[PDB]
Amino acid sequence: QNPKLGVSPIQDVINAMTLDEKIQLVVGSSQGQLVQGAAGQVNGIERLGIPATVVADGPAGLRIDPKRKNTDKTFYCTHFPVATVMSSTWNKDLVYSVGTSMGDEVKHYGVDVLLAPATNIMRNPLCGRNFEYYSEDPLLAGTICAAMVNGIESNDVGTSLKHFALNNQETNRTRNNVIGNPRTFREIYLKPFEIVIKEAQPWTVMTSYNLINGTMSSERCDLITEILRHEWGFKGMVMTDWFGGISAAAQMEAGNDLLMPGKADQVKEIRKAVLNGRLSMEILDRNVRHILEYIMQTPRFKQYVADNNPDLKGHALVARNAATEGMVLLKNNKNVLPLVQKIKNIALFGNTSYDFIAGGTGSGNVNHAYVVSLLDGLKNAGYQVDGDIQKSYIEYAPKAKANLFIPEMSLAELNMSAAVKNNDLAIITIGKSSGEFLDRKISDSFNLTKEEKDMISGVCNAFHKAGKKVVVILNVCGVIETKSWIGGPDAVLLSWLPGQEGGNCVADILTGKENPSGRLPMTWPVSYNDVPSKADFPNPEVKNVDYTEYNDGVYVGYRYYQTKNVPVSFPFGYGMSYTTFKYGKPVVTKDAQGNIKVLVTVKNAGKVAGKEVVQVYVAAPGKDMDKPAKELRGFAKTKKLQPGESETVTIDIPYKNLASFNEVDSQWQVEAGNYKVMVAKNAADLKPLTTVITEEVTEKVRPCLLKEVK
Repeated sequence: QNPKLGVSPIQDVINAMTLDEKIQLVVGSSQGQLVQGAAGQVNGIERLGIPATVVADGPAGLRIDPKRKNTDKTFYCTHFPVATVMSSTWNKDLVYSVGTSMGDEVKHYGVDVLLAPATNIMRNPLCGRNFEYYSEDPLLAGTICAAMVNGIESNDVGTSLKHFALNNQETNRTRNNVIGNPRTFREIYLKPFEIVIKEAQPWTVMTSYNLINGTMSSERCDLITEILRHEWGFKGMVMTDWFGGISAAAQMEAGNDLLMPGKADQVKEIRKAVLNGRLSMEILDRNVRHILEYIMQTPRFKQYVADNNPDLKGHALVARNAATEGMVLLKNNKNVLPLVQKIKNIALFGNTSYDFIAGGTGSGNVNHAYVVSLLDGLKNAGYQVDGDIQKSYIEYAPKAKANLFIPEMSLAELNMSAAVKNNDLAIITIGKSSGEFLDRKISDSFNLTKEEKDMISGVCNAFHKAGKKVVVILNVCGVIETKSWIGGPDAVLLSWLPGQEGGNCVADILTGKENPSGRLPMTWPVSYNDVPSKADFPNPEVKNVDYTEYNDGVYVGYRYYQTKNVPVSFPFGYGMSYTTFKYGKPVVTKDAQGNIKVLVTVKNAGKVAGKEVVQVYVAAPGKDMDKPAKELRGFAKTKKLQPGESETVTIDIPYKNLASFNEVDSQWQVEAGNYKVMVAKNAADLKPLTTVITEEVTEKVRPCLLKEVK
């Protein structure tokens, strides 16, 4: 009898394979697939009861092919917001519930493992994939991402952080080299993955393209084997990004199991490797076994075959709440928001107010049916959109598309007098969207073009000379230049990329039914010259392309800003709500073991209801080593507190989370001396509620991630 998976001893199953069958497994494949589209697939050796599993593209939604031929019903996918909206809530329970509705699509439509979600650190705001990365803080990113995996892996469908390490730049990423000392990698760029591995236990882990100090990330042992499998306790499968990696031999020996998607040349190098006698069978057998442990739990092996009954109607409701709570109000002046009931005619400005953005382009882009543009979001909330300005913007785009991403429609064609003749208030929509492959340009992606500035001030002064107010809707995919033009507009809402349910979420924020309780996952600087990692990042308008150095140490997006008090447009975690909250006493019981457990009760006295993102920042003197000013060591988003309401919330900080890695001893450490704790609104708070503590083997590791030496 042929031994098969789930019955014969696992060891006896690998025996029955030959070198032909083994290499077929570790190198997957790709009209021609079981599910239409949806990116890669994994091979199956059928005689041993092994199916051919499927993997698709997220992370902003399951990506499958629309209806084509020989099918009865079209198949589409709910366009959820981007991973920055998820991070902008700070509500891991909320993100849990989205991965629930996200994973339901993954299972019902015939997928086994979705490529979700990348949780790399936001290092420089000029990165193309900043929308699919979560935050600049590892603790916020690593924790929110862990709950995202949980919601998708409670449906029994796999999850892969889309890029394992050091994919913070998108210039020559195929041959880019990151160079930095061990502590910079472990505390910062390895931390968000450390959390998700320990708790979420995702099935697969996708390695990145670039190198580390000289050796490829997908072909590095200490990274994939010592740090991943042996320190964090990873049990699943390690794959590569498609067509990623040089030597197929080093990938296998580094502990990288599966090669994706699969080419003819890979097999030939792996075929020659074992026959000549370089790649050992134990190495190949180790990689195959991780794939066997991987396939066992997939519903393809249990044969819950695709029924294609998603119920897309019910899942869409969840996204509207995730985007709404994930929207952050950047400035409210004279309490102009929420819009009062008197506003009924509204003038709509911005090309992207009618071609409204939902999510980033390229691989993250998903198949949606309808896009709730802003033009329609104000039509479900009852408001009347201006007939003339809607006529000017709808008809302008064809001419501009005809001749040589799109320059803003100038105010010359639009009737400036008619805007104050019928409409009560005006809205602006600044639309930016950077693709994954091409990095952000200074001219338009960060700074605003002059086609935007002359619409900002031109609309502002003309309306402010009518007593009226103007609100800017930042439909952007990341940080932009703000300080120059921010003063004019009275209200500025930051919608990020709200997915398909776009205008409805902006409508609820404007009408006042919902309360934007979103906080910033990143720090917006004044201008681009404030960024410390700017010196260590290329200019998309040879260093920082072929090789890259990390001289900023532990301090990244906001750690540098706090220790050195750099001016910034909006600090980390800054956010506003219509009601104003008040805090409870800062008293934390000191655990007998040594860890820290903080309690607090927020007090709300506001007309409308809202939610409070309690944030705990802990400081460090740094007598042993240079230390960041204040690193978040816990957070808490409360319930929907009513007028005159108050609920206690819990925030715990383990003693391990009060540790920091040391280069010399190749180990983590907690520095002794007088230490400081805080509970604040935003990261850059002058006056937070402090409770001082006296901090007295946390983790001993081998010297991984060093710098090469001849």
